[PDB]
Order: sequence, then structure tokens, then C-alpha cells
Amino acid sequence: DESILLLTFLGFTGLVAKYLAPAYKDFADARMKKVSDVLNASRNKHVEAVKD
Amino acid sequence: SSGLKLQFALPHETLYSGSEVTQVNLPAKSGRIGVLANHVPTVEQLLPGVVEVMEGSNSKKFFISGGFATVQPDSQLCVTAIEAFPLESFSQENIKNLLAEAKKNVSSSDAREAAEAAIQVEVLENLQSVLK
Amino acid sequence: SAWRKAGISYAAYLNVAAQAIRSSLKTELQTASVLNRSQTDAFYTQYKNGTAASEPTPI
Amino acid sequence: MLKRFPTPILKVYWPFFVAGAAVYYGMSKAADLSSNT
Amino acid sequence: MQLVLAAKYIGAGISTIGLLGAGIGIAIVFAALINGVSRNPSIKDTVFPMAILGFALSEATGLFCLMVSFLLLFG
Amino acid sequence: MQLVLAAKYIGAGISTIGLLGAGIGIAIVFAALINGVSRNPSIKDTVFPMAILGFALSEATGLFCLMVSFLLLF
Amino acid sequence: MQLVLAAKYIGAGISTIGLLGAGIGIAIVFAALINGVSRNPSIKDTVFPMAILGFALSEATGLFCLMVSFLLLF
Amino acid sequence: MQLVLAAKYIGAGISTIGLLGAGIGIAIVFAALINGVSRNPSIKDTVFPMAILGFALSEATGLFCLMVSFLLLF
Amino acid sequence: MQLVLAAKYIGAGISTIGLLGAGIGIAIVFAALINGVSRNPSIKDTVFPMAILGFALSEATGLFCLMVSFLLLF
Amino acid sequence: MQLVLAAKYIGAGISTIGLLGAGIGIAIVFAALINGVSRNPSIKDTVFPMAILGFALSEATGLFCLMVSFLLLFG
Amino acid sequence: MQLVLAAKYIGAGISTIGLLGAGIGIAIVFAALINGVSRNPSIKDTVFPMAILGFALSEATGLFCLMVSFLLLF
Amino acid sequence: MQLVLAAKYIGAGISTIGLLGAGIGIAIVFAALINGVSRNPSIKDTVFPMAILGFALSEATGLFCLMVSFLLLF
Amino acid sequence: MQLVLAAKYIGAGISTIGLLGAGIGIAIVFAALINGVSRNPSIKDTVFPMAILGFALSEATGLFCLMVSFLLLF
Amino acid sequence: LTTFSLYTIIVLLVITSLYTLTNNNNKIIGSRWLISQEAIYDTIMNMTKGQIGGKNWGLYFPMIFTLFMFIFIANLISMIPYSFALSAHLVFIISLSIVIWLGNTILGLYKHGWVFFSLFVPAGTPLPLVPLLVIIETLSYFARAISLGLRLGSNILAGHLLMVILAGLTFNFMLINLFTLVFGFVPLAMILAIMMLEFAIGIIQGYVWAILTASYLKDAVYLH
Amino acid sequence: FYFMNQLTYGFLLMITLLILFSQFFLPMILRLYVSRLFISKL
Repeated sequence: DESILLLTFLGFTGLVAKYLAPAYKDFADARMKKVSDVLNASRNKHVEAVKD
Repeated sequence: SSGLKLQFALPHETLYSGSEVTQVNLPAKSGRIGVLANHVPTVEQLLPGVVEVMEGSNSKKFFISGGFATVQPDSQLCVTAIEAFPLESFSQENIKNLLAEAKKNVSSSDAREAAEAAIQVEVLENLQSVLK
Repeated sequence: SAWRKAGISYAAYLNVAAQAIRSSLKTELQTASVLNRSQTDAFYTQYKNGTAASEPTPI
Repeated sequence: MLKRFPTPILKVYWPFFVAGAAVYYGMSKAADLSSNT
Repeated sequence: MQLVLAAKYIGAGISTIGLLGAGIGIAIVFAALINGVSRNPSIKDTVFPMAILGFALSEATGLFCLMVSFLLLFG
Repeated sequence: MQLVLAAKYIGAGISTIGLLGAGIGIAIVFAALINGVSRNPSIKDTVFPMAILGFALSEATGLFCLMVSFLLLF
Repeated sequence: MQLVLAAKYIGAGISTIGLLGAGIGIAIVFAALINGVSRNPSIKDTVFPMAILGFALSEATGLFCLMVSFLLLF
Repeated sequence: MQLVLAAKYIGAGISTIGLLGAGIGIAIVFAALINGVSRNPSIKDTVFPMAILGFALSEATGLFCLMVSFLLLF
Repeated sequence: MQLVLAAKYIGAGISTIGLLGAGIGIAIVFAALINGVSRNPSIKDTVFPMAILGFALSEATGLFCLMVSFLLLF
Repeated sequence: MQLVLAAKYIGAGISTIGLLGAGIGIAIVFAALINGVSRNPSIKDTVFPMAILGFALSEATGLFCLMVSFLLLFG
Repeated sequence: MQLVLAAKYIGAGISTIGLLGAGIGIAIVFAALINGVSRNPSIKDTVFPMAILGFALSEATGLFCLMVSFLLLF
Repeated sequence: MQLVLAAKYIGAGISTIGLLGAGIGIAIVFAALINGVSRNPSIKDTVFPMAILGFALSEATGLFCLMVSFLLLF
Repeated sequence: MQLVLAAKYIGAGISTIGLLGAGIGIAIVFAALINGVSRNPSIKDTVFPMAILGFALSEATGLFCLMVSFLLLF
Repeated sequence: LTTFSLYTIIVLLVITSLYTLTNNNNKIIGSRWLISQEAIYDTIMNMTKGQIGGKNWGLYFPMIFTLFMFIFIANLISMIPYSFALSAHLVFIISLSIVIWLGNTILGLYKHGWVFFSLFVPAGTPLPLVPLLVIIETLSYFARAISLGLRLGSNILAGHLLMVILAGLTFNFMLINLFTLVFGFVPLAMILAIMMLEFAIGIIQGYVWAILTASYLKDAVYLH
Repeated sequence: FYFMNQLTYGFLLMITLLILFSQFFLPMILRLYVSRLFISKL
């Protein structure tokens, strides 16, 4: 009986690995690149503030 | 801020310009609307009626010939209209009725005259509320 | 009532309201400035594409 | 591992622990009074 | 016939709640009455007759229902 | 006779929900009241007697139902 | 015999749901409170009493109902 | 006694739908909230304290009938 | 005795339509949500949980009634 | 036992109109949808996924209705 | 067993009136359809397919309801 | 089994009030047509096919209702 | 055997309120007709035939309810 | 031994498995497994800042976190089919709610003493209904208590049992004649949508719990 | 039967999670916040 529910769960996880995980990949990548960008830019900016 | 910035404007002389104010009351197409300190940004076309301006002082009552009430989103209400009015001096029934019957007679003429005649009929019957 | 359909435009609607409030003026305080506000003397001549003309009509 | 910080849990969150003790003792009365069902 | 008085009692019970059709409907008239006078202050003596006119001939219908209940309680 | 008292018990039961006509009705009047003062703050004192007038001779209709309920209980 | 106390149960069952009216009712007394005071935020201090006026005695009728159920229960 | 607990069970069955309008009720409160803050943006932290108030009181309509469902079970 | 299980089953029958209040209720919230975003597209995040929040308030109340069916089902 | 499945069948009968809020519900969501694209023409790509959100787990509630009406019919 | 088919038949009777909500719902759909196309003549048959879409799988609920009525005849 | 044909009769009776939704909603679409053409007189009967469409296959629900009443009746 | 004519008569009892919201519906059409003609007086000859057309074969469906209430009474 | 106590062990092990193995060696950059608890921290932070609005508002920011996460994790565990009910014990959850409500009362009564019962007069009223608003506030004062737990677990008692019984329906769908194998896919997608709604009845119900007790803490700490 | 069992082990995990999250798991992220802002502000 309960194997039908796990079968629905397998189909759901197939949909998740199809659909959600690349979207959360893009989301985490965008946030990661944004944090790394601002964090590197502040350092380069006060490097140029030393150079001033 | 507390209170409101009022900017009342007429083509010959703007009466109020940036005055701090508590309450205004003004006739819009959706009915008579009072506006207080903060408000939804809202553009209301002004049917010719009466505008009452209450401040820390009392409320001054104007007849108004129509225009636009506009609430700038920093809660600054502007009124852009045509005619001012004193307390009660500027209107008299002898000039109203004797011309008003002639205007109703013009309302049976050809179309362009009759439409403006009917408009003036409606404005004089609004002035009947100022006759009060 | 259907002045937007049959009669005047909205600026002209409030202009007729302005002449009505200025016509129901107090005759004591109906000054020369308000009668200056109702002194229409502008003329309009609808030119055509061949620079043709109509007669100047008192608006 | 994880740097332990002495964060105020006793001088802030006493009354919910007090209510937990009170509900435990009322549950003692309940499960001594309503377990003979 | 031992049941017909019980039948009339519970019939009076299910002929009772028709005043709901009063209790909503006439209320909305006063609601509209507010959207009369709050929208137009110079309309009051126009509509406050008519609206209370619009009261009576409405709620009397619901009155019909409970008077049916009375003649279902006795008649 | 031994059945008609249970019939009057459930008759009081089925004659109970007429305050439904209260429970919605007068409430929506206050609905139109609050809009009726929010878009027009100067006309509080004009409507509020009239509005509360429109309270009473609505809500009493629902009141009728439950006293009918009590005369189907008493 | 057993039925005359049994009928009290179903009479209490349907003689409660008049709060259904209150379940619709006081909701819009808040909602036109919201839709009112959303339009004019500075009227809240003026209307927050009157709303809690029109709340309470439009709820209390529903607070009749289960009470009418209650002694119909008991 | 074969019939009295069957009667209290179906009486709890009809004392279920008293949350019905409350299933409407809380929802329509939030309806005004979406017509509130999407109309006026800077009221999000002004009408939301009373709305989560008016939520819970709108539960106070359609919850007791549910517990009229519960203790009629017992 | 041959009736009480049948009575619990019809009690599960009558205790069903209380999710009707769910079926209306969440509806208008999304309706308001569309009117939340139609007249103001740049505020939708402001209401994108705050609508659906009330969803879980209404849905669960609908999901009250039928589980009271289910323990009346068993 | 001659009566229990009959009462289950009428219980499935009264457990059938609980999807009433199906037939209204999702529909009036579409109502605002037709409003939302009307007074805002460039919002359609915005609204219809969120609206179909407000479709799906608004009609599944009604599904609950008939699955009660499917189980008390059968199980 | 002479009773159970009669109960099937009256069950098919009570399992029928769910088309109330579908008939109200598709009417509200066409109501907002006319009210949205009268304020927008330029965009008519862009929306009308989505309108008839929401119409179709909103009326599918009442379709399910009367085929449930048909199988409850069976 | 004198109960079963009379039960089919009362089943046809309870399969009558489904058309309530039809008797509401087939009229209100034309009420929306009133509200639409009163605003915009230019497009009257280019949307009347949509109006009569909603009319016909909205009252088809009530058609289904009383033909269920027919087929269970005789 | 005396059950069938009395069952037909109580079936005529439950075949009655199907005009109920029909008594709403045609009503609100005239209300919307008011909401056409008090707003646009230039549309009356446009709207008053078709709307009252939208009267008749609306409420005739409600008439269908009572004629079913005749044909189960007979 | 208890399988439910084992479930509490699984809760604490996953809670260890959300931060510790998540943290790649204490890096500034905040990796992909850490963005989860980052977003959770910010969506509880921006919630309860604007909720209670205290000058000292963060002091109760820990408890609203740990009352969230327990409910957030225990409604992601029984989502797996072969499990037993975690949060569906209404006795335990409503007991938790009673503890929370009584702690709120003790906190407000120690802060305010007598004037903590100043909550029962919220707004200005005329005289003859001043105590009535008191009464059905007091009647709502423990209705505040009882419903909050009695919501969520009764959702979960309606949750997994649902996925029990309809499974049996699809078990009673596919043992009749072989024509049940053709177009027998739509109950499977229907139970799929049931699990879709079941993630909502986990997550959003936990956030409902958090936001309502946030309002309750605001009312308990500050008088209106 | 097992109200004591579920209740007692749940309360023990409640006290554990309160003191645990408070001493460890919230300020371990607050250090990330303060470190990022102290790099950005310098």
C-alpha cells in the first residue's frame, strides 16, 4: 500500500531535480557572485584609498 | 509630517501656497471628500461645489467652480481650480433667478447653446446650496 | 447632463462654470478685472492644406 | 568546532521554563487521574 | 395525529428563520443610505424618506414569514 | 406527548439561526459606516444617529427569532 | 425516553451555527475598517473606537447563539 | 443507550459548519489588507497590528462552535 | 447498535461542507492579490507572502472541519 | 448491517456539495484575473502563474469534498 | 436491502445541488469579463481565451459533481 | 419497497434547488452587460455573443439539475 | 402505502426555494439597471429592452422551480 | 525506548546537520548550504523586528527562532512516507502551546503586575458595554491559548492520515479488473498535489505559528 | 499512555534547543554579519 506514496515521492524528487535545484543553483550563484563582488570591490576601493 | 501642505491655485491669484493645514473638504466625482494629514495619493476631478479649509484656526468656506485635487505622495495636497468666493457676498438671487429662467429658455435652443445653458442651470442649482 | 457627449469639453465645461460664477457675481464687487476675464476677442481661421481660409469667427 | 558564547538564557527565559514545570506537574495530576480509563 | 402537533411545532421552527431575509436585506438599505449621505450631504431629506420607504415594504415580507409561523403554531 | 418535547427541543434548535440575520446584517451597516466616515471625516455626527437608527430596527428582527426559540422551549 | 435527551444534542448541534453570521459579520467590520483607514491613515485615532463599537454589539448576538445552545445542551 | 451516543455524534457532525463563515471571515479581512497596502504602501506596519487582532477575534466566532463539536463528543 | 456506525457515517456526511468556507475564502484573497498587483506592480513582494499567509489561516480552518469528520469517521 | 451502507450512501450524498466552494472559488479568482489584465495590460506574464497558484491549491480543497464522497461511498 | 436502493436514490438527490456554486462562479467570471472588456475595448480576444479557460476548468467541478450524482444513482 | 418510488419522488424534490445558482447567475451576466454598455455605448452587441454564451451554458447547469430530477422522478 | 402522496407533498415542500436567489438575481439586474441609468441617462432606450429581456428568461427558470413544485404536487 | 524520542534524536542530528557540516571551515563567503540558514535568519529577523518593534526587541529573537525551527524540522521529517507521526500528537503540541501561553502570562504579570490586565480595555467605548469587551476578550484570552496548537497538529493529523487513506483508495483502485491500469494516473498526480500541499501545511503553518506568537509576545511585553 | 514519555523528552529537547541555538547557532552567523560589515566598512 504505502509503496504508492513512496512512488509519488520518487516522482516528486524527480521533478525537484529537474526543476528546483537548477533554480536554487542560479539563486545561490547570483547571491554568491554578488557578495564576492562587493567584498572584493571594497578591498580594491580602499587599496586605491591608500594610493590616494 | 503632521498636518498637511496645502497649495490652492487659481489662474489669477493662488490663495494658499505651502500652508500647513489640518482638514480640507472638497467635492469630487465620487462625492464630497475630506482630506487629512496623510492620505492615499489620489487624483480627484472637482465638480463645482464648496471647499472648506479647516486649520488650527477655523474653517473658511469657498464656492469653487471646479478643477482638480491632487495629493502629492509626500502628503502635499494641491487644488488647481478657477474661481474664489468670499463668505457670502459674491452671489445674489436677483442675478441668479432672473438669469436662470433665461438660461432654461436657452436650454431649448440649438444644441451647443442648450448644453452650456444646462451646465449653467446645474451650476446655479448647486449655488442654491450656497443659498442654503 | 451629457455635456461630455453632446456639448463642451471639460476645460470648456469649467469655463462655462467660470462665466456662470462671474455672471452671478455680486454687481457691487463684479470688478473690471472679472469683466476682463470674460473679454473674448480671439479669432480663429482654420487654414487648409493649400493655405486656404475660412472667415474669422469670434470664439 | 563552534565558539561558545555565554548568551543570556536564564536571566531572560525563566517564565517559559516555569510554565513548562507547571504543565509537567499538572500533567502529573492528569496522568495520575486520567490513566485509569 | 399524536405527531401532528409536534409536526406543527417543528414546522414553526423551520418557518422561523425566514426573518434572515429581513435581517440581511433591510440592513443593506441603511448601508446604501450611508453611501447616500456620506457621498452627498444635500441628499438626506431626499433619500431618508425613500430609504425608510425602502425599509418597510422590504421587511414586511419577512414579517409575512413569522406571521405564517404564528398560524403554523396555532392555525 | 413523550415525543413532542424532543420535537420542541429541536424546534428551538432549528429556530436559532435567525440572529444570522443579525450576525451579518447590522455588521455590514457598520461596514458602510466606516468607509462613510473615512472618505468623509466631517460627516461623522450626521450619519451616526441615522446609522445607529439603522442599527436598531434591523437587529431586533433577529431578536424576534430567539424569543420565538424560547417560546418553542417554554 | 432516551430520545428526549438525545434530541438536545442535535438541537445544540445546529443551534450553535448562528455565529456563522458573526463569522461573516465582524470580519467586514474590520475589512471596511481596513479599506476605510487604508484610504485615510490619519482617521484611525478617530474611528478605532467606533469600529470596536460596531464590532462588539454585532458579535454579541452570535454570543447569544451558543449560549442558547448551551442550556439547550444542559 | 444505543441511540444517545449516535445522536451526540451526529449532533457534533452538524456543529461542524459553524467555522463556515469564519472560513470566509478571516480571509475577507486579508482581502481588505491586500486592498489596503497595495493601495497605500506606507501603511503596512500600521493596519497589520489590528488585522492580526481582527484575525483572532474572527476565529473567536468560528472556533467555539468547533469546541461545541468537541465537548458534545464527550 | 446497528445504527451508531451508520450515524457516525452520516455525521461524516454533514460535517463535510464546512470546507466550503475554505473554498470561498482563499479565493477572494487571491482575487485581492490580483487586484493587489494590477494597480501596483512594484509592491507585489510586499503582498506575496502576506496574501498567502492568510491562505494558511483560511485553508487550515477549512482543514479543521473534515478532520472532525475523520475522528467521527473513526 | 442492512442499513449502514445505505446511510453511507446518503452520507456521500450530503458530502457532495462541499465542493460548492470549488465552483465559485477558483472562478472568482479568474474574475480578478480578467480585471487584472484589463486595468493593467502589461501584467499578464506577471499574474497568471501566481493566479494559477491561486487556482490549484484553491480547487484541491474541493477535491477533498468528493474524496470524502468517494470514500464514504466505497470504504 | 429494499431500503438501500432508495437511499442510493435520495443520495443521488442530495448529491446534485452542488451546481449552484459552478453556476454562480462562471457567472461571476463572465461578469468580470464584461466589466473588464468594457473598460478595455482594445484587448478583448487576448483575454477571452483565458476567460473561457477559467470558465471551462471552473465548471469542471460541477461536471464532477453531477457525474458523482450519476454514479450515486449506480 | 413502497418506500423506494416515493423516495425517488422526494429525491427528485431535493434535486430541484441546484438551479438556484442558475436562477441567480444567468441574469447577473446581463447586469454586467448593463454596467458595461452604460459606461461604453460604442461596443454593445459585439460582446452580446459572450453574454448569451454565458447565459446558455450557465443555465445548462439548471437544465442538468431538473433533468436529474426528471430521470430520478419517472 | 399512504406514504407516496405525502412524500410527493413534502417533495413539493423541498422544491420551493429554487426561485430564492432568482428573487435575488433579477432584482440585482434592476439594481444594476439603476447603476446604468442613474450614471448614464443617455443609455436607457439602449438598456431597458435587453435588460428586461434579461429579466424574463432569467426568472422563468425560477418559474421552472415552482412548476416542478406543481408536477410533484400532482 | 520510544520511536518518538528517536525522532527527537533525528531532529537534533539534522539540526547539527544544518550548520556544522554545512560550514565549509568558517568562510566569509557563505556557501550554498549556509545560504539556507542565512535566508531563514533574515526572514525571521525582518519579521520580528517589524512585528514587536521594541527598543529591546532582539531579546526574544532567540526563542521565536527555536520555536520556529523545531516546528519547521518536525514537519519535514514525517513527509517521508515510511515514518510515524511526529507533530500530529495534539497532546504534545497543545501542551507546548499551553506552556508558551502560560509563560507569556507570567512574563507580562511580572513586568506589569496589576496593570497587565489593562489589555482588557483596548479602545474607547461608551459605558454599558465596557465589561462585555472584557468578557469575550477573557473568553478569547485562553482561546488565544488553545487554538494555536490545536490548529497545527490537527492539520498534521489531517495531513498524513490523508496520505494514508487515499493510498488505500489507490490500493482499492488497482486490485479490481485489469482495466484499472488504463488512465489510472490521475489519482497518482492527485496524491502528488496532496504532498505539494503537505509541504505548505508544514512550512507555512510553522511560519503562522511564529507570526501569531510574535503578535502574542508584543501584546504580552507592551500594553497596546 | 505515553503522554509523559513524549512530553518529557520533548521538553528536554526544548531546553536543549533553546540553550543550544542561543549559545551556538545564531551568533555563529552574527559573526559572519559583523565580519562582512567590518571588511566592507574597514
